[PDB]
Amino acid sequence: MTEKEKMLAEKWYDANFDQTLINERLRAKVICFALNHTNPSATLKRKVLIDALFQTTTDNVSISIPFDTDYGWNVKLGKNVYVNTNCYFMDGGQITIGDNVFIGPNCGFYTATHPLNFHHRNEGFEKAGPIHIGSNTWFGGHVAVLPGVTIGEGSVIGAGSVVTKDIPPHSLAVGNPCKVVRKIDNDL
Amino acid sequence: MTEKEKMLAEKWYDANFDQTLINERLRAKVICFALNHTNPSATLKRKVLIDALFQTTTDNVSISIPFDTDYGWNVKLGKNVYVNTNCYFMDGGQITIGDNVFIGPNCGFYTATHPLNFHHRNEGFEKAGPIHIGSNTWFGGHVAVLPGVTIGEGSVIGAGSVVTKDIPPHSLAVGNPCKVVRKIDNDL
Amino acid sequence: MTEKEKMLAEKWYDANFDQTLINERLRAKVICFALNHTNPSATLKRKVLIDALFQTTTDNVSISIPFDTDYGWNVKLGKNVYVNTNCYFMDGGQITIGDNVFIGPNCGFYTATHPLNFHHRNEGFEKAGPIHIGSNTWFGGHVAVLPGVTIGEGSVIGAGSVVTKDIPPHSLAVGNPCKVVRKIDNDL
Amino acid sequence: MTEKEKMLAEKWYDANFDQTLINERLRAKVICFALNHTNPSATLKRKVLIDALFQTTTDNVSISIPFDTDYGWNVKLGKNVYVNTNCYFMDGGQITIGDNVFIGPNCGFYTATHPLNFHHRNEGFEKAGPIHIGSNTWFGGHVAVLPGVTIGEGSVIGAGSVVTKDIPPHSLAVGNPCKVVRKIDNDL
Amino acid sequence: MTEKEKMLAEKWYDANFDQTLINERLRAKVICFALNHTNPSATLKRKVLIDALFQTTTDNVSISIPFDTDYGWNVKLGKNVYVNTNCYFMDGGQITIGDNVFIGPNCGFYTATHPLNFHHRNEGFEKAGPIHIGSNTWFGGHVAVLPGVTIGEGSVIGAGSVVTKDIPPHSLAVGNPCKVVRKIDNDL
Amino acid sequence: MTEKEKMLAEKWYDANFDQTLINERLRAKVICFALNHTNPSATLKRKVLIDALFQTTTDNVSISIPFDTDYGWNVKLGKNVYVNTNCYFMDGGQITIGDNVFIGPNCGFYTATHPLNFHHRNEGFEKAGPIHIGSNTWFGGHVAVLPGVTIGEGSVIGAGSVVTKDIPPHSLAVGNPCKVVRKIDNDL
Amino acid sequence: MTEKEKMLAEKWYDANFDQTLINERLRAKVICFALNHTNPSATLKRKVLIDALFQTTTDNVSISIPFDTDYGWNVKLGKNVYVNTNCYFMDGGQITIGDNVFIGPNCGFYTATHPLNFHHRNEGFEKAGPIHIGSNTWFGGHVAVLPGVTIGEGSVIGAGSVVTKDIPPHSLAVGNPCKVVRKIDNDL
Amino acid sequence: MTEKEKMLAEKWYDANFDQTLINERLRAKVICFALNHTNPSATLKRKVLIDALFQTTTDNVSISIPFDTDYGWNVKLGKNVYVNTNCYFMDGGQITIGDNVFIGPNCGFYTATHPLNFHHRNEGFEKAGPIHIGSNTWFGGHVAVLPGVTIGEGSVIGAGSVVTKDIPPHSLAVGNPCKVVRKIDNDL
Amino acid sequence: MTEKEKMLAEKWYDANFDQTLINERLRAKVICFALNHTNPSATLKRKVLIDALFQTTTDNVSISIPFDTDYGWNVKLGKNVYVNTNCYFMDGGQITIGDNVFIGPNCGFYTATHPLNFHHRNEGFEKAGPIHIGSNTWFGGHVAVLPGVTIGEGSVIGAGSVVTKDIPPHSLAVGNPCKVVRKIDNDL
Amino acid sequence: MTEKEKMLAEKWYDANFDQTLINERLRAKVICFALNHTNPSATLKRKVLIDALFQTTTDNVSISIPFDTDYGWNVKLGKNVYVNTNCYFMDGGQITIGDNVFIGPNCGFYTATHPLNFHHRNEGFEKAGPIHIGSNTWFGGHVAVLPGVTIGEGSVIGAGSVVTKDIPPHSLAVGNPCKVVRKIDNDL
Repeated sequence: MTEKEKMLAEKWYDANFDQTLINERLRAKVICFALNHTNPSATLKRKVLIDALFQTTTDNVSISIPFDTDYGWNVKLGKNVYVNTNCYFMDGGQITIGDNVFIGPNCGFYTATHPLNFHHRNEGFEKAGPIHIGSNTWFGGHVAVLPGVTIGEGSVIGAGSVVTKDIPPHSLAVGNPCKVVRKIDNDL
Repeated sequence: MTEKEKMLAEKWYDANFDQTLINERLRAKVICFALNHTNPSATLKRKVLIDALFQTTTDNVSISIPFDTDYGWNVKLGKNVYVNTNCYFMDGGQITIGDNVFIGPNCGFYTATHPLNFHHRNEGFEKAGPIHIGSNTWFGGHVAVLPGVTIGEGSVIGAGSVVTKDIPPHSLAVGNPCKVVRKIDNDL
Repeated sequence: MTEKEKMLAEKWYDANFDQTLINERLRAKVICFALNHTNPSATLKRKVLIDALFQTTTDNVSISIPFDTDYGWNVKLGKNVYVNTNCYFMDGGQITIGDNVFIGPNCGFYTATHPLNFHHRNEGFEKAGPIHIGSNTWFGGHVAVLPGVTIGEGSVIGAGSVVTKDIPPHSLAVGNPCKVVRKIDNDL
Repeated sequence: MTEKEKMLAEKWYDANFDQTLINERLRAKVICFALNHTNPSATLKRKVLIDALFQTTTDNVSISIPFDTDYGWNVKLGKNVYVNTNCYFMDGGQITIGDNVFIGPNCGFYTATHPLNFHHRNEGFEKAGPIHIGSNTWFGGHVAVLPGVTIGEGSVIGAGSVVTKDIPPHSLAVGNPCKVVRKIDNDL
Repeated sequence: MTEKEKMLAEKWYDANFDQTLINERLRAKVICFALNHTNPSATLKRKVLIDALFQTTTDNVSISIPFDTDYGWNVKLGKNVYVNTNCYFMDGGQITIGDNVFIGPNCGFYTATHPLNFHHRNEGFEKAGPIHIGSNTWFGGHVAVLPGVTIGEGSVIGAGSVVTKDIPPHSLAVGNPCKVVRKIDNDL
Repeated sequence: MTEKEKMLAEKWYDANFDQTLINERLRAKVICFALNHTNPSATLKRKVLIDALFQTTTDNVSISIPFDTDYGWNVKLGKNVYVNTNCYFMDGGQITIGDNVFIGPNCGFYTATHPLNFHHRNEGFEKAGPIHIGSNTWFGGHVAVLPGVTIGEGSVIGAGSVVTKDIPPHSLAVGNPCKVVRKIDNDL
Repeated sequence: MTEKEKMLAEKWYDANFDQTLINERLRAKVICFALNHTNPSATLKRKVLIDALFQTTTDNVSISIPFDTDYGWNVKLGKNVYVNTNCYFMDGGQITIGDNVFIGPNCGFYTATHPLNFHHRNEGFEKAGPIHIGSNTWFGGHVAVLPGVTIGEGSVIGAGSVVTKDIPPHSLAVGNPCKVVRKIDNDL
Repeated sequence: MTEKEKMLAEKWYDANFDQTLINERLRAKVICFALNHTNPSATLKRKVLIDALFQTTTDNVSISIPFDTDYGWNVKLGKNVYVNTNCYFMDGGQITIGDNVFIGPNCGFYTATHPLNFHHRNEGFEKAGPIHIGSNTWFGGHVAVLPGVTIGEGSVIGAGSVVTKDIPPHSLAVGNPCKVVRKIDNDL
Repeated sequence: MTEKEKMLAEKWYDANFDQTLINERLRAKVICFALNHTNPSATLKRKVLIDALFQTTTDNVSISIPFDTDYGWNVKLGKNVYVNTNCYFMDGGQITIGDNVFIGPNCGFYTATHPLNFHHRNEGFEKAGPIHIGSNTWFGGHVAVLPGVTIGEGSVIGAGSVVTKDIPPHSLAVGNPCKVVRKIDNDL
Repeated sequence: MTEKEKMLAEKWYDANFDQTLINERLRAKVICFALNHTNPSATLKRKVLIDALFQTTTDNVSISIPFDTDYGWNVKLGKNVYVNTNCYFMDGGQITIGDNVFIGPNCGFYTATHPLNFHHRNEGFEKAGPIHIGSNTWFGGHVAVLPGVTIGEGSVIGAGSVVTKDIPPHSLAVGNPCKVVRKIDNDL
């Protein structure tokens, strides 16, 4: 297996020293750099860059600059996704985002796990844990989501939350560590 | 009422789809973009841009780049306001800042409330809750202040705090959620 | 004593109004600005800028843009130091980082203490508390480290932690405030 | 009193050598320079610059480049003010312009008086005489308005006029020196 | 009729709010802007721009920058037309210029008439009065020519003149208002 | 004699078609163009350009952009000469300016005479008439000075004046044509 | 149905006046423009642009500039596709290209059919006929392929051919109109 | 006669060495160069350039870049003329194009005839043969039209055709050499 | 033998994967790119680039942009060679061009032969067949010349020709495939 | 004979006023200027420029910027020629350099002789004396080589030498004037 294949299979992979992965990360860094230095009124250029980054034709995916991602193509997006300033989608592990998702400023979605043992970590090994973001969700600013976490559809994450564990659908959750407060009635 | 009028009246308003508001947000994004890409040694240009952003003649308002705001004109500033790197003044709801205020890096002042119900939220409705920052205050880095919050004059907010409720004057407060530790003696 | 000398001696110093310090901070801001606006594929230019910022010849110190520091020369680095996006090394107080250190995105290492009393603080006085980062350490994203803090070699700091007190070697620690969870076995 | 204060009080002030005034004039010159070198199709940038120059949020204030002003913030504007090419608002003395005002090309509104005695003039002293421009007015091209002059609402100033004395409302006036020709019936 | 058609027919037209006219004025402003920011030694580029502005292949039409016109295509030029610095051909009403014409600096040829009644004027109505400039003419600097004026072939207009009425051929005329002084003998 | 020699001798010369003169006019146009497109805060560059234009080391000659001159080297300047926006020193005929001279905006100093007879004028002949500006003088805006005119030391010229004839020293003069009003007492 | 849907269904569609299609064509024109003005040694940037144009992650798709396409996303590419200078993939109708395909310079793949009747054509209607290019094919320079044409795998098209009808697999074909010459033995 | 006059009279002319013609060709090359290097989304600039090239105010003349012409002013265009990529209008001999004309990519309209005898050809002589393109016509890609050719109104020219002889109205014609296939019924 | 040596010896060579050849092709692509993006009025720069491309000091070799070649140094040119727009000299096999040669627009001179068998072709093998162009020749636009072809001195190739076989001297030849029509009398 | 021919024949030639020579010197100055202002890490561009300057395909000719030459094409180079900073090859007279030659910084190779008599020299006459540099040579910094000088293969020239006379092979030579010290044994 290639290191990319191990990454996409939730296996330990040489994230730091594999050349194809370094190249793919460089591609995404370059696109982000371009995007982050494109005047917000250059609507067309921004759209092009976003589409190039995610390698898809986006439908109302609004990215407020700056933005960062590791691969870009490993971020699966729905329609009507609003990303506020300075978010980071660390997508070694696939980041799946549904439709109608509001992401606050300074949010970080982290899929990388390093070994706790420094000997293994120093060799550059990582293990990617996918993040699933349900449709119809809202994240306050300053939220961090850890590897392997699922946030259920219709849920609300309060500002400053550190989401270490799965959040059920239609739930209001806040804190460090993030804990469910109550359920939300999502009906007329 | 226009959507701007509803915003400034603490009423639900169509933040996402109203054209005048979109235009005003674009104006501020452009100014921020210019400022954020102006060499720190270009003192004059920076001063001009800051003044243009806040639509006022500032008196020792130091902004360490990058900086973000939604409207700019809805940030009311005193003299001697020191803003460290990567702050965001989300000012749908007026953000009032007193004199002699120290704002640490990565601070977010959020005035936007979204509906909890995804149906209403998906339509783009928001409600703005003003933030009042007293004079003679100090915020550590990584602080988030939520909508409608008042931080009393002479108070100190510890790094990483998530300010969900009002903080009385001359108080030291820290945590997520931010809680008063003790009162400060602000005398010679 | 000059204000620089007082700063480097853990004494109260006029951080805000001393001209040499203002000049040194401006030097570092300019270098950061250059670096932050250098295309990630311009490997050589980036290396040059990093070396200029830290006033040393770095050995595998990887800085993911953007980056900020106050002085740069007061950041002492080991080899194999990986700094992810949007970190800030507020280095009035020396920041010492060992070898083989992984720093997550949105981390802030803050060495500045301001007086609690607004009268003294408003005059611009600060006191610098050095930060010591042991070799073989890993910081998750969104971590804030406060002045005077030591993080022991071989330790792991969880995402979102606010490190207010010293962390012993070979320890896993998380939270706001950051507390030791368990010890790590760092052996084959 | 500062020299700015003397200027704004219709007193003799050191216009030429006072540093704050020199700085404020430089600010305005820089903004004008930017504006004058902004492509007319860059609608947004132009709007921003105009607003920055006058330190207000303009409402249909159209400025045909080039434009000049001394301070900018001392020009008080109504809505629907149309300024044709190469006008100069010399605003040491406040220039107040009403709503629905048409200003022809090559117009100069001069508020500065110098001493007649060269000894006093050579020292740089000036005295500012405000200009009041009523709403619903029209100026032909090549008009000069002298310090302290009031032009009444609903009035028309013919091309080439040199307005040395006050013009009553609803008047047609022309010449060097500018003299009333007749009254205008401003009714349906 | 379109507003352009009314303009070209000497009828009242909505000069200020008609989109085609706004677009044509913008076209000309852009060309002027380009021309005005083209180095005088870039002979070829200047020639191209002038030709584009007037929508004709000029024959020794020398334009000393800066220059302004409203439409450009409504300026009909002969050969050997020398235009000195900062002239404005306000050409809503056709401006016809003969061969061998010397135009001094700061000259304005104004074809726009506004209503005297502010109610009508505020709606943006104008009426265009063509200007006819005979061949073999010379204008001193600072001359303003009003709407509908004809200046006869072989005539000389003194600096500072305000030409309110028709000037017969082979005449020397000066003043505000411009009056014939004497006839010129234009023979060997 | 060369055409330059005839120009400097008050003789008829081929101003329009002589190559050396065309080249010298082009040199000055280029310098003016550079100056006019130099940011006002670029103090050093501006000083250099002004000095290059006038081919002298100026002493407090302040030029407010834009500025124009035909040759530049034929403008003889004293110290402390303040030139406001959009002036033109048409210097075929030497323009001599004393010390402590205030020149208002939109002033034109014209030394060129053309033949009245179009046959001679069309051939490009001109005759240069020097302008002498005494020390300790003040010109309002919109002033035109004609060829061969002398304005006496200590004199004041009102805005909009068209100076066709010599003005004695210590005189206040205004109008079109410019006429002496009274004498000025220039004593303590 | 939208006009895009009609296009992709081989139905008559308003190619010329539909806004979404105009926008998609503009997107592709912009990307091509960028690519065509990117230095050939900027390997990374070129790769990014190509991928953005075709909305896929290409595998050894080499594009020799200049290049043109109408939509880009309607070009389906295999691996190892070599496109020489100045090709045009007019892709209203899907253009499917296999693996190991050599495309000579100045080739045009045209999928658009216009009505023969000028009345219908003038309204902007078109009908898209897909082009299928088999794997292991080679096109000489100056080849035009018409709408709806299939070129079989392993086939060779001679320079200058005008391919009006389907070409069977493993065939050598040349001419205007393109006709099969012989079959190719594609074995060791 | 000038060489331009001989060109426009269908006479042999010194196309290669005449300076006025070289200059006119250079003018057009420069405009084409500008146009060809203008971003397709710069609608206004493109319109300006096209109009400058053809020395007319175009009505829905769409030029897909790149484009080339020899003189530009010798291309007479109707309204609604659609020119696809990389066309060349070699217009020594007038090229007249009607209304509602569709021109495919890579088309060349050649009006230049060279002498067959190399001695005469080497001297640079050419003879221009006008091309007439009827209204309501459609050209496929890769078409070449030779000097003196007339293509009748309502006709369709197949891709790759080499039009050596006149094509009657309402005709479908294809081939090298281009021959009529059938007549087109251009009725409802 | 190196792959370059095999290429220059008419042997099968690894055109696609040999690094020296890839580098030489990249050199030429870069020069072409520079040339193709050099303003036609930059005579000197163009001359320099052409000379650099062909690695010779050209004598009246006029290249109308754009232009392409594979190596450049393998194009041997005589004096007075006129190359119109968008030509491609695919020079793996030497392209020898005599004196006084007129090359029309969109001409392609192709020296590369690929294997017919896809297995061999897919490996990147090619065989170069030199093209010889006699002196005193003229090519119409849209001509393609195939590998190994010789076109005799004094010959004329009609527009759209596909030259598959050798053309004798002093011949008029046209068509696809190109066939001799008649001989030319090249005498006075 | 042309002046170039006289130059290349060791005859007196009008170096200063001959137009072809002035043009050739300008070509080389332009290339040097480009090279001298090309970033040293732009390996490809530098190689291209060097090759263009010397009009040859160099083999390991390393030029450390800045560099100067008069013609460039009159410098004949071997392989492995290392030129350190700020050298000048004044090549009116051919400069022949062998293989494996080390040239120190600030070296000047001067082939121009001027007449001693100022009358002849002032007319611009020069006589070119070729310089021959043997293979396997080494020049220290600050060396000047005079016209007509031959430096034998295997020789070493000490820093600061002024080489007025021929140096035999395998010799160590130093001084002003340069004199042989000893012979070098160039064997294993």
